[PDB]
Amino acid sequence: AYSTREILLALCIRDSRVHGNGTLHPVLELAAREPLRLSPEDTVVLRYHVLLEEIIERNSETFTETWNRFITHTEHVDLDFNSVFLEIFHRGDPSLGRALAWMAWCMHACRTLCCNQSTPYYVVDLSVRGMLEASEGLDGWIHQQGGWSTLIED
Amino acid sequence: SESQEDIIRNIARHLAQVGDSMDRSIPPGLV
Repeated sequence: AYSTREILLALCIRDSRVHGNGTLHPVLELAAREPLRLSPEDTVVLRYHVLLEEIIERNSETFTETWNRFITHTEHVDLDFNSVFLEIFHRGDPSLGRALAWMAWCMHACRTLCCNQSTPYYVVDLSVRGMLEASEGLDGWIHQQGGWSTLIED
Repeated sequence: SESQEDIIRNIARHLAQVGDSMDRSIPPGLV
């Protein structure tokens, strides 16, 4: 009965361990404590980590341009994350392909924030919070569809 | 244009395209 907040955080923790190993960002550590009962190594997480990475690679030029443009113009990153989400999943009807695209875009966002010795903490913090609280809008429509684990296991 | 809300909206629809492109394949396969 995992929620989107949990599987997303786990993916970012899983993705951070795969890229350069190193210490997990304090913000992500704290988010795992403030909750995350799903291990980053869990099979469902390993499945989604591969899938979402393939999405990023297939849309690499778009995920960088949109993100690079997003982060350099926002003044309330925690609020603009929910703005983008509401446009996709509230101003329109949810889709399985729209959900995967959103999840992949958020995992790519953390990747550019996780292991950088120059990214400010307040930037990483508001971004981790913006994602997890904005992604709660998918729990409803996805429990209707059978849940994350069932969606991928076929 | 060139507004902070127009640039966020323009990013949201870029992602909706990516999503819709992916979602085109799921319906026809199921039924």
